[PDB]
Amino acid sequence: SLRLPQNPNAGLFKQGYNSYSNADGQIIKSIAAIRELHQMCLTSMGPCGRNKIIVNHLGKIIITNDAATMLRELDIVHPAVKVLVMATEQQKIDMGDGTNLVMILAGELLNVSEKLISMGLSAVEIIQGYNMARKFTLKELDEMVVGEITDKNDKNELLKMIKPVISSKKYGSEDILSELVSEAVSHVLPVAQQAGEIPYFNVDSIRVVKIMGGSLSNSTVIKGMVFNREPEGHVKSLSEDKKHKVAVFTCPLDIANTETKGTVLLHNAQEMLDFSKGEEKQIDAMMKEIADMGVECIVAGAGVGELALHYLNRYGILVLKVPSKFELRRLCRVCGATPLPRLGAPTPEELGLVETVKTMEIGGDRVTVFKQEQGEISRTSTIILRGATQNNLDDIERAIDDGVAAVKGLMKPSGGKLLPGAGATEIELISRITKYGERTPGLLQLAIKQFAVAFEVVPRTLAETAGLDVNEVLPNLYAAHNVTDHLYKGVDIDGESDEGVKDIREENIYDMLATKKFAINVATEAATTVLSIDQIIMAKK
Amino acid sequence: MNFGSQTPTIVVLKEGTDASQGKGQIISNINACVAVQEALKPTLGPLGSDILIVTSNQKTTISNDGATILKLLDVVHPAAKTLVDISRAQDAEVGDGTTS
Amino acid sequence: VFMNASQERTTGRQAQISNITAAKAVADVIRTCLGPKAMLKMLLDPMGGLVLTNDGHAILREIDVAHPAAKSMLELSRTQDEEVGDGTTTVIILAGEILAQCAPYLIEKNIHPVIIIQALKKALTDALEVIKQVSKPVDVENDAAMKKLIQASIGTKYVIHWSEKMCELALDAVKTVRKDFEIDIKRYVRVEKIPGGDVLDSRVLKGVLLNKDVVHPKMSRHIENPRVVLLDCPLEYKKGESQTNIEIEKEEDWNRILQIEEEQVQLMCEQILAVRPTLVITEKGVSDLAQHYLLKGGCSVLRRVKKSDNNRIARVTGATIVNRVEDLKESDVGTNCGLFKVEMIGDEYFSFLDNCKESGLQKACTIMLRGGSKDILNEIDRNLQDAMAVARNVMLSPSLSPGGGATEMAVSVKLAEKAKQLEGIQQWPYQAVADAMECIPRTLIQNAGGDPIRLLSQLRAKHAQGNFTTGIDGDKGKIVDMVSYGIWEPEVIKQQSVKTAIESACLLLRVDDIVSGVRK
Amino acid sequence: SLQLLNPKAESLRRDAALKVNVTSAEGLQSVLETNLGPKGTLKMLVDGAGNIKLTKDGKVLLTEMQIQSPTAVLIARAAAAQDEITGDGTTTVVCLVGELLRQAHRFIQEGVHPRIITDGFEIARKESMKFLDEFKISKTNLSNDREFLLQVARSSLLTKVDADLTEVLTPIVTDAVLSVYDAQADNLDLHMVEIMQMQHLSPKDTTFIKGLVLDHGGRHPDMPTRVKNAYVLILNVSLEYEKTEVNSGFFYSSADQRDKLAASERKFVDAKLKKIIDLKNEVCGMDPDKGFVIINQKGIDPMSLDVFAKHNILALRRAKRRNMERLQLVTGGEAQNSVEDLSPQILGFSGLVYQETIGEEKFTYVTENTDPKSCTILIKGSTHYALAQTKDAVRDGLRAVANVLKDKNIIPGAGAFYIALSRYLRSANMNKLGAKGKTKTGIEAFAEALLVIPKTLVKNSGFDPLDVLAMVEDELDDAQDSDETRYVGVDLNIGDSCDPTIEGIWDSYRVLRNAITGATGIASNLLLCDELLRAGRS
Amino acid sequence: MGRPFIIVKDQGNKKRQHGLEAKKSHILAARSVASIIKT
Amino acid sequence: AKQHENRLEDKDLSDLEELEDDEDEDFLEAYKIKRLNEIRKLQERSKFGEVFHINKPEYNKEVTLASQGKKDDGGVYVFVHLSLQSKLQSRILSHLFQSAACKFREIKFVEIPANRAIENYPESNCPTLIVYYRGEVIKNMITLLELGGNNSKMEDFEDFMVKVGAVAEGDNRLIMNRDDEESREERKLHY
Ligand SMILES: Nc1ncnc2c1ncn2[C@@H]1O[C@H](COP(=O)(O)OP(=O)(O)O)[C@@H](O)[C@H]1O
Ligand SMILES: Nc1ncnc2c1ncn2[C@@H]1O[C@H](COP(=O)(O)OP(=O)(O)O)[C@@H](O)[C@H]1O
Ligand SMILES: Nc1ncnc2c1ncn2[C@@H]1O[C@H](COP(=O)(O)OP(=O)(O)O)[C@@H](O)[C@H]1O
Ligand SMILES: Nc1ncnc2c1ncn2[C@@H]1O[C@H](COP(=O)(O)OP(=O)(O)O)[C@@H](O)[C@H]1O
Ligand SMILES: [Mg+2]
Ligand SMILES: [Mg+2]
Ligand SMILES: [Mg+2]
Ligand SMILES: [Mg+2]
Repeated sequence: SLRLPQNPNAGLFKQGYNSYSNADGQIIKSIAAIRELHQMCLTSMGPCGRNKIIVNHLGKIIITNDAATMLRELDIVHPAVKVLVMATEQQKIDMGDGTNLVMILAGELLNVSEKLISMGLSAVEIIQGYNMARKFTLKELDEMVVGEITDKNDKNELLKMIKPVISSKKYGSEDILSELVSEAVSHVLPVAQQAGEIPYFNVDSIRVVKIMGGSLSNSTVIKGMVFNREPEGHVKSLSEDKKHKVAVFTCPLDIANTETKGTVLLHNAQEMLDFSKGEEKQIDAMMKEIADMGVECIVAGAGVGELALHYLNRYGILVLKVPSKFELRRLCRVCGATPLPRLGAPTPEELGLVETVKTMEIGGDRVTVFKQEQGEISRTSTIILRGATQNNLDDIERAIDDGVAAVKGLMKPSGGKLLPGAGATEIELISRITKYGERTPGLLQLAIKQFAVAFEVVPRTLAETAGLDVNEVLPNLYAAHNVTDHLYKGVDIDGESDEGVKDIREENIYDMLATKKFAINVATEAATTVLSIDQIIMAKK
Repeated sequence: MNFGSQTPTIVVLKEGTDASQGKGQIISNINACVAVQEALKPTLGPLGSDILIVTSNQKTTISNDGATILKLLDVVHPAAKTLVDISRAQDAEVGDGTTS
Repeated sequence: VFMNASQERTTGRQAQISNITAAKAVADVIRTCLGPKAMLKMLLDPMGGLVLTNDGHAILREIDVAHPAAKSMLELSRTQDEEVGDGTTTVIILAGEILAQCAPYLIEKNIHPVIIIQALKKALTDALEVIKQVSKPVDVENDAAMKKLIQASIGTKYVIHWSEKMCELALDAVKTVRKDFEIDIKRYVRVEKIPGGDVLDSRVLKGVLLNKDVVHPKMSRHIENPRVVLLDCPLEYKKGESQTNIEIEKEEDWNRILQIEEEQVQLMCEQILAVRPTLVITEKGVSDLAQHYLLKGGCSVLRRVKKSDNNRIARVTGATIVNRVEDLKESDVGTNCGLFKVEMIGDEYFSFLDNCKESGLQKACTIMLRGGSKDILNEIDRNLQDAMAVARNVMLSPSLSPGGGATEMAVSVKLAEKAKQLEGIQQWPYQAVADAMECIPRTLIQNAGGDPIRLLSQLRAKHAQGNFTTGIDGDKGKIVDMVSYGIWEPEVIKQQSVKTAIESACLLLRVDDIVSGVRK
Repeated sequence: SLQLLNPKAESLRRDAALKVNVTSAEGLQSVLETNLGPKGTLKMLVDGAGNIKLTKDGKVLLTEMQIQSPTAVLIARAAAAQDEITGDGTTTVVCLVGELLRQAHRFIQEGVHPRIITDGFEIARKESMKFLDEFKISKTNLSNDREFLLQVARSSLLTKVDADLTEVLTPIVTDAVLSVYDAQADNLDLHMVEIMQMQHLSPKDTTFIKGLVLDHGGRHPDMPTRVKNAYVLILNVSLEYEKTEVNSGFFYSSADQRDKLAASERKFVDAKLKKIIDLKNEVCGMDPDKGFVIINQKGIDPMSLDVFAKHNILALRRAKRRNMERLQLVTGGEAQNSVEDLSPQILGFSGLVYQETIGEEKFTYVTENTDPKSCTILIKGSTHYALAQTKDAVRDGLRAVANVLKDKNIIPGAGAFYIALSRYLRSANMNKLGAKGKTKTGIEAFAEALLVIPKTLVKNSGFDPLDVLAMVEDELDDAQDSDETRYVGVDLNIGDSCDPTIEGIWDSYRVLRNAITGATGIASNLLLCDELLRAGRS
Repeated sequence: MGRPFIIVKDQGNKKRQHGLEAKKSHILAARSVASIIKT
Repeated sequence: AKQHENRLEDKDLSDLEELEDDEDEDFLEAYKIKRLNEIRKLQERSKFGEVFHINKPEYNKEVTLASQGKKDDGGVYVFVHLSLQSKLQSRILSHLFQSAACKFREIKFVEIPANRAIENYPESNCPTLIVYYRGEVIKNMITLLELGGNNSKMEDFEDFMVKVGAVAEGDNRLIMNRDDEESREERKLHY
C-alpha cells in the first residue's frame, strides 16, 4: 500500500498528454482561472481605465489599455483563454472597435453561468438559451436607435462619432485629437454635392507619422505625408514654379540592364575610347526627354546611380528613394499619377500635380513634407503626432487606427447608426430580456435571466474606476428608468456624481450599432465554445 | 478515462512571467523613478557636479546633462524608461533642461 | 536583503480568491460521500496501512494539504466529531458553499468582509429560531422509536442490512453506560476487535474481554461465582526505592537473604487469602513462586493487565483500585460476577467475564465485533461511534429535528422570505445564506441520479403549502414526507452544522494576505 | 481539487479506481488460480537471504511476498484473517473476491449502480445462510466412526501433498484427534497438538508418539539414558545461582573466611535438593527397576547436575511454557512450584522413557502412558522447506478436521455446495424475496461467480471446463424428478461427475460460511469505492 | 514590492561612490601616479 | 523495518518481560538470554565505583598501566582529575566524579592534586581532566568553560563521556535516555 498501480491505461497516450475532463471538474477549473485575466480587461475599461505595460520576449515595450494589443503578446499556456484571444483579434481586424467589451462580455457569461452549472442545469440547454437570447438581442437593438444619420460628410456631425471613441482612450485629450481625425476625414472624402453608391474607404488612407518631442497641442494636419529621409542635390524654390509634376518610377534611373548577368566586351581600343562617353550620352537621351516636359520631381524605388543623380542636380530635379513598396503607392495617390516601371517619356495624362515640397526639422531630424494647398486629393491624409515619449505615441496611433476603423465600419455598410452610451442601453437590455424570459415557459428560463445579469458589468465598471460605491449608483439608476427621457439615463463620472444622473446630450456620448452587434455575437460564440467543450487535451511543451 | 496518474494544473501566464495587483506596483514604479531622480538631483544648477559612467565595454564617458547619462545606462524598468524618453525628446526638440 | 519574507506576497483580491477556491476544493473531494448512496474512499497513508471509509472526518485525518486556509477547514471535522460524533461530512460540505456563495459579492459588489459577518450573525440567530420551531419533541423511553432514531445514521453506511441488530447492539450499550443529568462517555466503551466470524452471532455481553489466559494450568477455567480483586503492585519481590547494600559477614546471611525473599511473598499472599478470592488481577507482572500458594487457596493469576482495562473491571465487578495489600478488606472485594470461561481462538486466548445483572456507579461493557477482515472491523467500529453518538443527543436534548435536508431547507425558505423585508445593505449577504442551505438536498439528488432543477422547484412549491417535514427520498429520488418515511435525526447535529459552518466563514473571510516561510 | 491543495499527489477517480480494483483482483487471482485443487502446481519462495520454503498455502504466498497495490493488501488481510482462525479456505476467499468483482464490473459498464448491485449480494447471502441449514447433514459423535475421520483428513492432505505422504500422515492425525473427544467434549488444539522440527531419514518416516517428546536430554554421561518407570516432577524453581536484589559483597576478612562464605552458595541450592532427596526416600522401593526424572522450566546450575547424576536421577532443564502445561495431561500428575510442600500424589506415571541422539542434538522420548489426555505429532523431514511444507499441511489439516467435532454437521464439497447454490438462486421465485428494481443481475452475478471455482479445479487437470459440466447439469435435471436425493461431485482423474458421500471428499462448515461472509464484505466495499488517493506527511 | 529590484542591467558589477570619501580616493590615487614619476 | 527491531532493541531485560504475552516465547526468550549475558559482562567489568585518590608514585601505577586492563582488548577508561582546592570549578568537578562513580562502575575515576600532578603547573589552567585508554591520552581537556563553566551540571558531564567513547549513546543509565517513570506513565495514558 505504498506505490499505486500507476493507472494501467499508461500504455495509452504519452505522459505529456494531460486530460482535464468534466465531472473531474474542468468547468470549475476554467471559469475560475480566467478570472485573473478578466480583471485585467475590467480594470482597463472605461475612460478612467488603467493601461497595462507588456514587455515581450524581444524587449519591445508597449503600453496599451485595449485587449487585442495586450493578448497578442501574452504567451498564454491555458488553451481556454486562447479562444477569447483570437476572438478579440477578429474584432480588431474587422471592425477595429470593441475589443474590450468582447473580452469582458465573453468572460462574464462564463462567470455568471457558475450558478447554472452548479445548480445542475444541462450544458446543452445553456447553449440553446444564449443562442435564442442572442437572436432577441439583435432584433431589439434596432428599436432603441435615435441617431439615424444620413449626411456623414460635415465635420461637426462627426463630434457625436469620433469624440466618444477618443474619449475612452486617454480621456483628457478630446478636442485636439478629434480635430486631427475629423479634419483628416474631411480631406479624405471628396468635395461633391452628393457622393453615394457606397464610396470606397480604407484604413490605409489615414497614416500616422510619429515625431519625437513637442506638446500634443502643437500638432497639425498634413494632406501629404512626412518621411524621415535626407534629400539630395539642391534646395527647393518653395514658391517659384507654383506647381510640380512628379513622376514615380518603379525601376531605378540607370541604363537598362537585363535580368541575366552580362559584362563588357571590347575587341579593340576604338570602343574603349567611346565607352566613357557612350554611357553619358545613353542616359542623356533618356534624361533630356524627362526635363523637356518639366518633371520637377522623380521618385525611384530602387537605388539610384550617381550618373543619373548627376544629370538631375544641374536641372534641379528632386530625388527620393522610398525603398518600401507599400508606402510607394500612397505618394502616387497624393499627386494623382500612376507607377511607371518603363522609362519611356513623361505624358501629361499619367503625370500628377503637386503644389510645393519643403524641407525642415520638426523634432530635430530633417524630413520631407509633401503638404499642398488648393490641390486635388483622393484618399490620403496624415496626422503628425508630437509627444514626450515614444511609448505614449504608440497608443495614440492605435487610438487613431480604431477611430478611422469606425469610419470604415460606418461607410462600408448601409448604416452605422448610433445608440445611447454611458451605461444607458445596457440596462435597457436587462429590462427587455427580463420581460422576455417570462413569455416562454420552460427549463431554459434560467439561462435567459442569467444572460441578462452578465450585462451588469458595463455600468459598475465605470463606477469602480470612478471610485464610487456600486451598491448606491447602480440601484439608484434603475429608479430613473421607471416610467423619451428614461432612455437617456447614464452613468456620471464626476465629483458631483452622488446623484448618479447625467444627461447624454450635454456631452454627446454615443456608441455604434454594428459594433455592439458584432461584439455580442463574437462574445456569445466565444462563451458558446468554452461551455460546449468538456475534455481538453494538452501535449508536451 | 484519464490518461495517467495525475494532472497538474495550468498556470495562466507563462512560467516566469512577473505580475502583481494592488497599489504596491505603482509605488514601486514611482520609487524606481525617484531612484533615478536622486542621481540627477545634485547635478542641477551651476554649482552642480558631473556624473562618471563606465559601461560594460570599458569606455569612459563623462557628462553633465541627463541626455547621454540615461543613454549610457541601459534601463530595464519601463517606468524608469519614461525619464529617458523625455530626456531624449527634450534633447531632440529643444536641447536644454534635460535634467530639470 | 531584508527579513525572511516577500517571496511572493499574495495581496489584494487574488488572495481571497485562492481561499474560496481552496475551501471549495476541500468539499469537492467528499462531494460524493453524502447521502444513502454515498461512495467509499480508500486513502493510502505513508506508513503502510489503509483507511477504508466514507466519513468526512476519517477521510480528512489522513489527507495533508500544504495550504493554511484549507487547514482551518480541515480542523472543523474535529469540532464535530469531538462534540457529538455525527454529521462531520455535513459540516465540511456546508461551509464550502457558504464561502462560495459569499464570494460573488466579495469579488464584485465590493462588500467589505465585516458587513458580511454582521449579516451572518442575524442569519445565525434566525437559523436557531426556525430550527427550534421546525423540530418536534419525542419520548426518550420509547424503544420502538429509539431504534428507528439510532438507525438513521446507520442507513448512510455499509451495515444498513444489519440495522436490525446494530440498533439493538447500540441501544443496549448506551443504556449500560448511561448514568441516572443522563451524562455518558465513550472512554469505557471497549472497541476490542475479533477478526472473522459472522455479524449475526455477534452480540454485546455484559462485562470485559481480555486477550490473555491464566498462568498456571491447574487454575479453574469455569467458576460459578468469581470474586475479583484488583492489584496494582507486582507479586515479585520489591527491590525498594533505595539500594539495600547488605554488608554480609557471616555465612548464614546469604541464605537468610534468599529466604526472606520467599517469606515476604508468602506474607503478601497469605493476607490476600484472608478474604479467599477466586481471581486476582494484577496490574504489573507476577512471579513464578507466588502463583502456586495463591492456587493453594483457590485464586487465579493472570499476566500484567494495563490499567485502562482494570478501571473497567472496577466498575463491572464493583471493586476498587488497590495497591497496598496490607489494607485489603472484605468490602472492597468484587462480587456478583456472572460467569468465567475461556474460548479457543487461533489468534490469542480470550477470557470472558459475565455479570449477574442484579443505584450506584455506571456499568461498563464490551461490544463483540465479528467482521470479515481487519478493515471491516475498523469500518464497523466507526459506525458504532456514529450510531452511539446519535443516542446521546436525544437524552441530553429531547428535541428531534427532521432529516433528509428538510431542516436546512426550512432555513433556506425563511431566510429567503425574510430577506425581502430586511431592506438595506445587509440584504445581499443575508439572501446568499439561503443559496447554500438548499445545496445539502441538491447533493442528495445528484448522488441519487435525479435532476435537481425540477425537484428543488417542486420542493419549494410544496414546502410552503404542504408541510414543514417534506424532503427527498435518497433511494428513490422522489419527494416523500419525513413523517411517513419514518427516519429522523437529532436537532443537536443541525445546530453544530449551522454554528460551525458560519463561524468558520467569519474567520476565513478576514484573511487579507498570505506570507509563507517566515521561521519555525 | 487535489492538485492546488497538495503540490504533489496522485488521484484516480470514477473509471480508474474501478479498473484498478478489478485488474488487481484478476492479477492476484491468476497467481492463486493454478494452486487451487489437488493437481495444482507447487510454489517456492526464496528471498535475498537464499533460504527456501515450499508450500501451496495462499497465506504463505501473501504474507511473504511484499505487495504495493492498495486492493491486494485487503485481500491479503482477508485471506489471512479467514485462515488464521479457521485454518482452511484461503484461496477460496481470493477466488470469490477475484471473480465477484469482474463478474459485477461488466454490469457497471452497462450502467447499473454499485449500491443496488451490492444490495443484491447481501440479500443473496442471506439466502445461502438459509440454504446451509437444509444443505448440511447431521452426524452423531457417539458412534466414534474412525473411518469418517480418515476421509476428512484425506480431503486437505491430498490437496497439499501427494498420495505417498497422505497415506502415511493421515493416521498420524487420526490417532491424535481420536483422543481429543472426551466426556467434557471441550476441544483443545494448541495445547494438545504440537509440531516439532527434526532433520532425520525422510518425510515418509513420520510416526505418532502418544506422549510428550522433548528436544533435550541428559547432559552428563553417567546419568541414565533409558528408564522403565519414570515418575516425573514439575518444578518451576530455578536451581542455579541467583544474584539477590542489590546484595553485594561477601566482605571477607581472612583467607579462611573467604572460602567459608563461598560455601554458602551451595547451601541455598542444597536446601532445595534435600527436599528432592526426602521425596525420593518415600519412593525408594524398587529403585533399580523404577526411576525418577526432574523437568525444570528454568536453567539448572552445572554444579547441581552431579547431585542428580549420583542418585541416577534424570535431569532436563529449560523447558517451554507449553510443555509444562502438557505434562499433567500426559503423565497424569500435578504441577508444583515450591519445594516446601511435596506429596506422592502429584507425581505422574510413565511406562517407557528413552533418549536417542543424532549429531550434537539429543531428543528425549516419553510414551506408554496409562491414560494420556494429550499427545504429540513428531514430524520427520529432510530439508527445511520439507518441514515448512509439512508445517502448513499439518497446521491446515488439524484445524479442518477439528472443526467437524466442534459442531454436529459437515458440508460435502467437490463443487456440490457451489452448484447447488447456482440452481437455488437461478430458480427461486423472486416474489418471495424483498429485492426489486435493478436487483435482477445482482442475483445472477453472484450466482454465476460461484461456478468458476469448481472449474478452476478442472483447469489444473487440462480438460475442457465447460464440457465436463454438461452431464453434471443433465444429472441434476433428472435427479429432482427421479425422487432420489444425491449430491454430485467433480472427479479430476477421469473427467466425469462423482458422489462425495462415497469418495470421502468433505469440507468443514465454518469455512464456506466465513469465506462468503468475508468475501462479500470485501468485494462489496471495493465496488462502492470510486476514488483512490495518497496523501500524508513523510 | 518583491525581492528582485532591478533598474539597469548588471547591477552586481556596477558600484557607485559618493560623498567626501569618494573624492578622497581620487586625489590620493593621483599621488600614486605622481609619486612614481616624481623621481 | 525499524518496527520489528524496536521490540527487542528498545527494551531492557526489565522491559522485555512486557512482551511475554504478545510476542512468541522463542522469539523473546532468545533475545533475553542475549541481553542477560551482556548484563553479566558489565558486572564482571565493575571493578570500580568510588574515587581513586592516588599519590604521584602511583600515578603510573594506577593510571597508564590500568588503562591497559587485560593487556581480548579489555581497555579501561581512566578519568584523571588534577584537583586544586582554591579554584571554584575543581570542587564542582570533584562532585561530578563522586556521582558518576556510583553509576558507571566499569569506568575508573581518578583524582590527584594539581600541584602534585605536573612540575610547577599553572594554577590558572586548573582544573584539568585527562582521559587515558590503553596507555594513550584520548582527551586533554581544559577548564570547564566548554562545559558551561561555573554552571556545569551532571547532564553536561554525562554527555562528554559519550563523546570520548566511554559510554554508549543508548545506555539506560544516562539521564538523557533514563526517562522518568512519570514520563512513561503519561505516554501510555495518552497513547
Ligand atoms: N464623458 C463621459 N461620460 C459618460 N460616459 C463616457 C464618457 N466618456 C466615455 N464614456 C463611456 O465609456 C465607455 C468606454 O467604452 P469602450 O470600451 O471604449 O467602447 P468599445 O468597447 O466599443 O471600444 C463608452 O461606452 C462611453 O459610453
Ligand atoms: N547665471 C545664472 N543665474 C541664476 N541661475 C542660473 C544661471 N545660469 C543657470 N541658472 C539656473 O541653473 C539651472 C540649471 O541649468 P543647467 O543645468 O546649466 O542647464 P541644463 O539643465 O539645460 O543642462 C537652470 O534652471 C537655471 O535657472
Ligand atoms: N435515507 C436518507 N435519505 C435522504 N437523506 C439522508 C438519508 N440519510 C441521511 N440523509 C442526509 O444526510 C446527512 C448526513 O447524514 P449521515 O450520513 O448520517 O451523516 P454523515 O454526513 O456524518 O455521514 C443528513 O443531514 C441527512 O439530511
Ligand atoms: N481430491 C479431491 N476431489 C475433489 N475435490 C477436491 C479434492 N481435494 C480438494 N478438493 C476441493 O478443493 C477445494 C479447496 O480445498 P482446500 O485446499 O482445503 O481449501 P483452499 O483451496 O481454500 O485452501 C474444496 O472445496 C474441495 O472440495
Ligand atoms: Mg472604443
Ligand atoms: Mg543647459
Ligand atoms: Mg452520519
Ligand atoms: Mg485447504
